[PDB]
This record gives sequence, structure tokens and C-alpha cells, in this order.
Amino acid sequence: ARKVKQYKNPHTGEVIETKGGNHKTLKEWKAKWGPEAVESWATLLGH
Repeated sequence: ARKVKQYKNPHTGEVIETKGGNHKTLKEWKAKWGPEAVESWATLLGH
């Protein structure tokens, strides 16, 4: 429950981290490259 997901965007070089809440930069990436692709960019910081 509620572990951090790191994400990276190859189109811009950016990296971000969130617990899964309303994080505008992630929402924009899900809207602009597809949520399934962006969740494939995700990495759980607890493995």
C-alpha cells in the first residue's frame, strides 16, 4: 500500500516521484503519451 512510484519521460529527459495522488506533471504525461505507456515508465521504490 502507498509506496512511491518513480516515473521518467524519454521525450523530455524528466524524472518525477509520487505515492499515486493528483500530481499534475504525471497527469499531463498520461494525457499526452497514454496512461498505459506512462505506467510502463513507472518504478516502485520498494522492491
